[PDB]
Amino acid sequence: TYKITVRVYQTNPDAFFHPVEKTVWKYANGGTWTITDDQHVLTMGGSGTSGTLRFHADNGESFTATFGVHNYKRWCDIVTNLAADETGMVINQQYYSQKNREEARERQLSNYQVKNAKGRNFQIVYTEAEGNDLHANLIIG
Amino acid sequence: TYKITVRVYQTNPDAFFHPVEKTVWKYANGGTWTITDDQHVLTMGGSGTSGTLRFHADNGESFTATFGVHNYKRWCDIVTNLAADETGMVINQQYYSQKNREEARERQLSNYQVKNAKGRNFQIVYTEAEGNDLHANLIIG
Ligand SMILES: CC(=O)N[C@@H]1[C@@H](O)[C@H](O)[C@@H](CO)O[C@@H]1O
Ligand SMILES: CC(=O)N[C@@H]1[C@@H](O)[C@H](O)[C@@H](CO)O[C@@H]1O
Repeated sequence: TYKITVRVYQTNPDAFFHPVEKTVWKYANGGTWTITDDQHVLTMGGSGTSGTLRFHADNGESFTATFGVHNYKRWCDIVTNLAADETGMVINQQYYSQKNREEARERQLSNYQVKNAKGRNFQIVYTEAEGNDLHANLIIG
Repeated sequence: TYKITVRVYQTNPDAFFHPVEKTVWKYANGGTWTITDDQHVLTMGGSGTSGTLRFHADNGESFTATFGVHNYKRWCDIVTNLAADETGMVINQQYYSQKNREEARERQLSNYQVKNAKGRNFQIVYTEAEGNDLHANLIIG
């Protein structure tokens, strides 16, 4: 089993994001998104799968944060500027079919940040980046 | 916009189900799964999409409950006895690719029930079953 426990930090009162979708990819016997003490917990059956959280703000901004384990190490990626047909389940699957997404996954990043077209920054940092009980902060700018 | 507000009723203390995944299909400008007063709310950009909730009990049982709108009329379906590679996002997409699932959607049911292999009943009943503001009970036996 691998577990990724995500704490969401919102740093910027000019918006408020909330989770609108939580998906689990089918490899490695799948897994679950649960909630413990306000943290999003992705539990997976082994290495090689992942799960996507999609967040939406009132003003129409949105992003996906995806977390998983590739070759026994954590990975993460953020996709923003989402098209109206890019739901979380679309994004999640693309990590196993679309080359640019596959490559992002295979980099096994413990830390990644990117901005949307409005200039808002989004960041994932694993504070526990080793072993089977992984912990990450999702930091919204 | 179409909205489907879902109330979950668990009636049998021999199990406890909890939501482990919530997906939104890409058609009709997608949508969101939000929470209001312990109710799961699927808000969709128009007719022709859906979203899936997957529930797991710690005794191993699981199922998906899918809710959507097809040619302006609500639909629903439940899939039980899930394989370990049948996550909610796999199931949700099957309503637009796998014949038996497409047919279930096309039925435009205001209510649907099915039992799993252990004999547990699962039912969806739309108590507000017309118009753009739809309300459904998900009743676990
Ligand atoms: C602005 C934006 O969302 N860029 C994303 C990038 O962060 C991500 O690594 C990628 C591959 O999945 O596709 C996009 O380039
Ligand atoms: C036991 C069980 O899950 N049966 C289902 C049924 O509920 C359903 O509507 C369908 C089409 O999606 O697939 C399966 O036949």
